[PDB]
Amino acid sequence: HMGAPAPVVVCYPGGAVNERDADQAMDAMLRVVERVGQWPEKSFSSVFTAKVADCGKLMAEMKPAFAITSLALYLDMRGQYDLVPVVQPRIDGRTSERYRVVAKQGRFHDMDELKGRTLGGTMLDEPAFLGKIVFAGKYDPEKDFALQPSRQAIRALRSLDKGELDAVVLNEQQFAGLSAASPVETVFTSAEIPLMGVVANARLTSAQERARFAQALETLCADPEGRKLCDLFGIQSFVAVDPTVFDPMARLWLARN
Ligand SMILES: [Cl-]
Repeated sequence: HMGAPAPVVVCYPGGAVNERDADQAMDAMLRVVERVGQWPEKSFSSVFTAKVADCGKLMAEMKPAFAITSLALYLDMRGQYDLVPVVQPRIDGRTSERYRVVAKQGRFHDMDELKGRTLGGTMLDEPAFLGKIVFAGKYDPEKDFALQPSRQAIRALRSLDKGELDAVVLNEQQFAGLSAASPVETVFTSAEIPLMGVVANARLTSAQERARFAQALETLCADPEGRKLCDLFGIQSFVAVDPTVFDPMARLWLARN
């Protein structure tokens, strides 16, 4: 890098935070990581994309030591870039989340009854996570359902209310915001799915370098500036982890019908 900041690739799948404020927040996060980890300022810089399709190019080009990706991107790229976890976020005491399929009250009693019906949600653009992980490989979403992707869970839930959609797959945060019309009910709750945090290329980092970054993130949410960043994303803390935390997901990821 010859004195330039080292790149940290951030593949932001999307979320409650708009792209521009999420990108700014990554820069702010790195400034806190540097302070709490006692790096000189501008040791790192964020290379940000909200496009899943560009994540791979950014990884190959920037050759980053550290990155932030979705679980699906990690599982797909882990072998090529010898990726290992650095930290997971803890949210509401848990390092995992559950997805809920909701539908108008009384219409459907199980997912099998939604076969051939139309599904909405914000995580439908990349349906291998929906099929292999959320549904534990019991359904092939593109074959068994009509996936109507949405960019905002509000849009999907409006369509459900109208009757333009039969059910909506919701994250924890989206399921919490439901209250804020037609009666609805949860038709399906996923198993616990681990949360992604930061990862590292183990061919480009030492174990001790990963540990320093991890420890910095473990203390980030206590910092005056870091606290506001963890609030923005609803994060309780970050926790350092070994690779086995995602081994159960790797088993689901390999399964095919
Ligand atoms: Cl996920």
